[PDB]
Amino acid sequence: GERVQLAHHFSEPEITLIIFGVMAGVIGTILLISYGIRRL
Amino acid sequence: GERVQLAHHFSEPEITLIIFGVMAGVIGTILLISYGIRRL
Amino acid sequence: PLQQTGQLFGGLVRDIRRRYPYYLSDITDAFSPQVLAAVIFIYFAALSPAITFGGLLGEKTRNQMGVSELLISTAVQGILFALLGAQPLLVVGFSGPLLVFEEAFFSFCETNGLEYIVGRVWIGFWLILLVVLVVAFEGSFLVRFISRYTQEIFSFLISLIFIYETFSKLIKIFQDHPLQKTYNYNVLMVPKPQGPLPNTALLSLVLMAGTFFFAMMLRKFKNSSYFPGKLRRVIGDFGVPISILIMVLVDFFIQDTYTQKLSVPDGFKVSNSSARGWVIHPLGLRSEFPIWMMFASALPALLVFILIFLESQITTLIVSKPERKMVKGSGFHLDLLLVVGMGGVAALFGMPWLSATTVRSVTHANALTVMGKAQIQEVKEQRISGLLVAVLVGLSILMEPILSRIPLAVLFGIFLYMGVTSLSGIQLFDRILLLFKPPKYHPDVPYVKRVKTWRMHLFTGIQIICLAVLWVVKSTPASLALPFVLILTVPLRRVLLPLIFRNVELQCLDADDAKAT
Amino acid sequence: PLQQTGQLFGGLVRDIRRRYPYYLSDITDAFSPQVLAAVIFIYFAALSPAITFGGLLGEKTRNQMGVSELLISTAVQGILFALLGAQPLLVVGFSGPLLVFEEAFFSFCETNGLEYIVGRVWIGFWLILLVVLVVAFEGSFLVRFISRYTQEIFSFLISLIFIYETFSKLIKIFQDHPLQKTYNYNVLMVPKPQGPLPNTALLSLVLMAGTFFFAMMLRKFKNSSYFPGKLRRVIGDFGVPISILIMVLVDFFIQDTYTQKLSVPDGFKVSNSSARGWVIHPLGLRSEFPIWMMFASALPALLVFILIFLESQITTLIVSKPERKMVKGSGFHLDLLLVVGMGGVAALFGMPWLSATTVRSVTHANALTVMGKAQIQEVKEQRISGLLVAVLVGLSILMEPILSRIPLAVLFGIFLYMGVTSLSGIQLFDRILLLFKPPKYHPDVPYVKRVKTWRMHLFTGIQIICLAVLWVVKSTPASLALPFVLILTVPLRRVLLPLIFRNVELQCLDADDAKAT
Ligand SMILES: CCCCCCCC(=O)OC[C@H](COP(=O)(O)O[C@@H]1[C@H](O)[C@H](O)[C@@H](OP(=O)(O)O)[C@H](OP(=O)(O)O)[C@H]1O)OC(=O)CCCCCCC
Ligand SMILES: CCCCCCCC(=O)OC[C@H](COP(=O)(O)O[C@@H]1[C@H](O)[C@H](O)[C@@H](OP(=O)(O)O)[C@H](OP(=O)(O)O)[C@H]1O)OC(=O)CCCCCCC
Ligand SMILES: *[C@@H]1O[C@H](CO)[C@@H](O[C@@H]2O[C@H](CO)[C@@H](O)[C@H](O)[C@H]2NC(C)=O)[C@H](O)[C@H]1NC(C)=O
Ligand SMILES: *[C@@H]1O[C@H](CO)[C@@H](O[C@@H]2O[C@H](CO)[C@@H](O)[C@H](O)[C@H]2NC(C)=O)[C@H](O)[C@H]1NC(C)=O
Ligand SMILES: CC(C)CCC[C@@H](C)[C@H]1CC[C@H]2[C@@H]3CC=C4C[C@@H](O)CC[C@]4(C)[C@H]3CC[C@]12C
Ligand SMILES: CC(C)CCC[C@@H](C)[C@H]1CC[C@H]2[C@@H]3CC=C4C[C@@H](O)CC[C@]4(C)[C@H]3CC[C@]12C
Repeated sequence: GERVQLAHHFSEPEITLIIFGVMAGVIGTILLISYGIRRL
Repeated sequence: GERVQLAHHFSEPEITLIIFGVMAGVIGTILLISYGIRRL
Repeated sequence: PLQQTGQLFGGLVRDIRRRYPYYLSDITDAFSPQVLAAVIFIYFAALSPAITFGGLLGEKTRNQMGVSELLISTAVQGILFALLGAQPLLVVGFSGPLLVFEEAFFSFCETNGLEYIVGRVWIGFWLILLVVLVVAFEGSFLVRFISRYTQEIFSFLISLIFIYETFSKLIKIFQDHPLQKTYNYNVLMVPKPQGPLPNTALLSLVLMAGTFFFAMMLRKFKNSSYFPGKLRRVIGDFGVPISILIMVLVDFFIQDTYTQKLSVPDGFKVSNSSARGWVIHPLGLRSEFPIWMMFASALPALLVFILIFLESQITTLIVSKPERKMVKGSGFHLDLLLVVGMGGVAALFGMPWLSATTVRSVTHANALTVMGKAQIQEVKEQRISGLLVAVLVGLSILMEPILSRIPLAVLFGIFLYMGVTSLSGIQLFDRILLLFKPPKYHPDVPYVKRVKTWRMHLFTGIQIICLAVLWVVKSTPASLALPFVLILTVPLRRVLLPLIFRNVELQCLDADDAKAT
Repeated sequence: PLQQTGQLFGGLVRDIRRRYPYYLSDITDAFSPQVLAAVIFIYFAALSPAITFGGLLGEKTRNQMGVSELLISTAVQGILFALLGAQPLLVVGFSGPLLVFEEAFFSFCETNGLEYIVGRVWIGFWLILLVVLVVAFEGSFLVRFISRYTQEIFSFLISLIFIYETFSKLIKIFQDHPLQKTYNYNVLMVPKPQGPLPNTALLSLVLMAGTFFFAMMLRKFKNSSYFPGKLRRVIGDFGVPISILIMVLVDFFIQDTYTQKLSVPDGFKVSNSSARGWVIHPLGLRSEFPIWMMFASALPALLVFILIFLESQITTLIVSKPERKMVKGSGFHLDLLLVVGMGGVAALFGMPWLSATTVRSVTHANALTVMGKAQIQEVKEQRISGLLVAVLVGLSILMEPILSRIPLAVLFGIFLYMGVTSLSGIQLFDRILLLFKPPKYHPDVPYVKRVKTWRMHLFTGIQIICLAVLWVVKSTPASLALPFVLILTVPLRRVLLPLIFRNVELQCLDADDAKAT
């Protein structure tokens, strides 16, 4: 980073991987729900 | 005229009348000569 | 292109199936001098808004986002869009609504003790989720309900705003260096002159007017009957580069008088190294980013998604009209995905999200448009021009010794040319001109020969009221509501207009392909 | 008109019989707004050369003849010519060659210790003799040997010189007030600024360009399809007055910057009251005028007669072309008599002799020309417009508060408009433009469809050689030999051209009425 930055438990790659993983889970849940609807 | 002007024997109208009369005489002489030619 | 398949990401797959087969032609069709002249034109047309908006953004956000971030984001997103996009003729860059949103969000973060750049990171994170879902469910099929009505209202409004801002820049130049009887001959010049200077405003006016005059004259000369046709068309294609060169030389040979020049940053470095780095931690830089703002970022993400979606999709509608002779296809789903996803990713680097700007894209399409023996014959649909424009924008920092000698007034004349020439294909501008003509001089078009004159004038006047309403909204603090007021025109055409116009009148006046019903 | 009757004063009598029946129409035909717009146009077009040439004349002759003398001579001769001439559309005034002759004669009198004004009186005395003899013997029938060749060479050269002088005036403005980094804010302004001033030259260029722009745009608007036709034609008629008014208002609302304004003398008085009065004695003012110079004044009188004769008769030929739709007739013998006799009489009063100026008269004819629905429909032939122009020139001293707020730069733009619009009827200019067009774009005219393209270009380039030779003569001390070099084009057309061109080619190219051989 720049100057002095607060130290977090997750680093930038770790935190962005976590965020992208949660986003992918949300997208997959939405797509599976849409797949379940319009069929029954 | 203006300022101090040289004194002439003829004033401005007199001299311009003399000059116009001379010019008219010359023009009339030329026209009468032209009338004489192209006839004999 | 706007049909709904019903299959997840079906619209995305169709757009790639439509345009990527032409990828080989997208490289070979660029081998013409008109493409190079378009590169030189759109380079300045894209660099100058980048520099101006970067300066304004750095002023308004304490340089947390500035010129260098904007230039790098513009270059990278333009390169990736030209390499992968389905409508390569779009020009991707920063815009006025995005600047207003950045101002509002910085003010909000200042009020609530939030880090503005980390908030932007989370807005970008929510933007990726939105555009994936919209593309997944073919949400870009809703663009089919934006008829020529809304398209032309938006296009005419954006062109008018562009011309107004171009003239206001010259007005500001005249205000900063007014015509005075006496001047203080000892004025500090760094960073900018601290007082009025002689000859500056008048020379700026002369440069702008001369650039506009030369551009219009060479545009006329292109269609003229002078010179061999090949040489004439070559000079006509290079009309804007030749005008810029002539006026830049004129200013270069006038040494004593000061004129404002282009100014790029020294190097590829963050505008404030004391604030942030190249990568912003989503959890915070100085303070911990609160959890509630991680979820509350969806609403600004919704607003930014709406702004980018409306701007880019309407621009794609305008540039891909059937009457512009675009025979290669455009992808509404793929371009939306690329633009919004690239913006969301760029937010992670503290770099701006971009949009398909209307004036720049229309100017790019017109510069690549070939005119036959009048009538549009073809368009040089290729990916090399946009890629080269983006590359030159990225290299703008390194070519400072050249950009530092180009006055802003010359670029103002170029902007005036862009604004006036962006009005050619708009039927609203044509019908406004019919208000000032006798009815016997009206052209043989379906909306003249099949519609009564006062009925057509009433239809045009209703659009002018929409233009005034949208213009008022922009000039208010609620200028981020402009996309919604523009959206309101779609019910106006589809619900209210049939109450006062017949179907044949509406088909003649609002036709997707300029047809006679 | 150009036939020789063989009776003394036959052409003079025929001109009186041809035109004076139309005298009632020559007054009633001026009841239209177009004539008023023409009056406003030609008033400035005649006043500004009068002031400029009078100032130069006073500088070069120590104010023996100056601005007031030229204004009074212009007014009186214009009134008399409009009331009595057989071509009232001619504008009578001072020209460059007359100024050159005045310079040379003043230098001659200075070298020999002769009174310059008395020598002018005797030159005017000999001028009356020459014109009476020429009119008596119908000497104006030699104008029939001046074909479209010599007419168009003369007209194109005079238009080129007019445009060049208009641009050189702006160059002189820039030289007087150069663009500098620093100026001395304390500069004495009376009588004229004694040092460079800021913002002056650039504003002068802006005013000139704006006046030219508005004039050309209003001329285009006249032929346009906008507005009701009657209002559109009225606004197009007043295009030059409207442009002058707009730019004068623009300069008026700029208080701080200096621009050079129109300057007329305080009253109707001689420029140098210590040199001469209103009436100059033919025999001498201070010293007795020598008798030998009374007879030796014939040679300068012959030179002046040749200058005035060629200028006036070629102007009458150009304005009264059969293609310009003049259906009222023109008198070559009467107009020459009036102009030269009035010049001789004005010599007696220390006033300049004048000539039928080319650009001024062509501008006067074009301002009164009515266009069809492209095609010249008719001409507002009348005596009122020239009479009113001369009356306003005479009253220009009394309306100093109006003229003192009119910049010369606005008049420079009007002069540029006059120069560019004076090229419309010249086929030499049309063929010069065909040197830069493909032959497939050449118009359907007899000299194109009946002559090979390279033959027409050879004929055109021969005329360009004549133009270059004439231009070289103008830029030499022997510029008074220009009429003789111009007359030499008549042997070139009637002798040397048939050696390299066929009869049919010459008939198609050099045609008296633009007919297909
Ligand atoms: C600097 C250029 C070279 C200078 C050397 C000067 C020597 C020189 O250049 O002559 C060759 C050429 C003559 O050949 P040519 O008249 O046949 O050339 C035609 C011309 O190019 C047209 O523009 C073309 O139509 P378009 O536009 O495509 O619709 C037409 O093609 P097409 O469509 O009918 O099949 C061409 O045939 O020049 C000229 O064009 C005349 C104007 C020259 C003006 C003089 C140059 C200013
Ligand atoms: C400020 C003026 C007040 C305007 C009040 C606004 C109300 C208003 O003025 O319209 C009514 C009237 C319509 O009447 P109309 O169309 O019949 O008038 C025709 C028109 O004047 C043409 O120019 C004429 O042809 P040209 O040119 O000679 O060849 C033609 O004469 P003709 O030869 O065919 O027999 C005329 O018939 O005017 C307009 O022309 C529309 C222009 C609207 C534009 C008005 C924009 C201000
Ligand atoms: C870079 O960022 C720092 C900190 O964000 C800015 O320093 C601030 O400057 C403003 C303007 O006076 C004031 O709030 C304080 O002086 C500073 N605050 C803090 C917290 O440091 C600095 O101005 C920025 N640099 C630029 C060029 O804008
Ligand atoms: C008016 O005319 C007089 C002479 O008639 C001029 O006076 C002369 O000025 C020149 C210029 O220096 C010199 O020859 C003498 O100083 C004067 N000579 C005589 C005989 O008077 C006077 O300059 C003229 N006025 C103007 C404004 O030029
Ligand atoms: C739509 C995009 C932005 C993802 C959705 C955001 C929500 C659902 C998720 C994504 C990543 C998540 C965070 C990941 C890491 C941590 C650090 C931990 O000590 C507290 C919870 C916290 C702070 C999570 C809170 C909820 C969170 C912000
Ligand atoms: C064509 C016009 C100018 C006429 C030609 C000029 C000749 C023929 C005439 C015109 C007027 C004449 C002058 C009239 C009066 C006088 C005064 C006299 O004491 C001496 C001779 C003198 C000075 C004359 C000399 C000749 C003269 C100059």
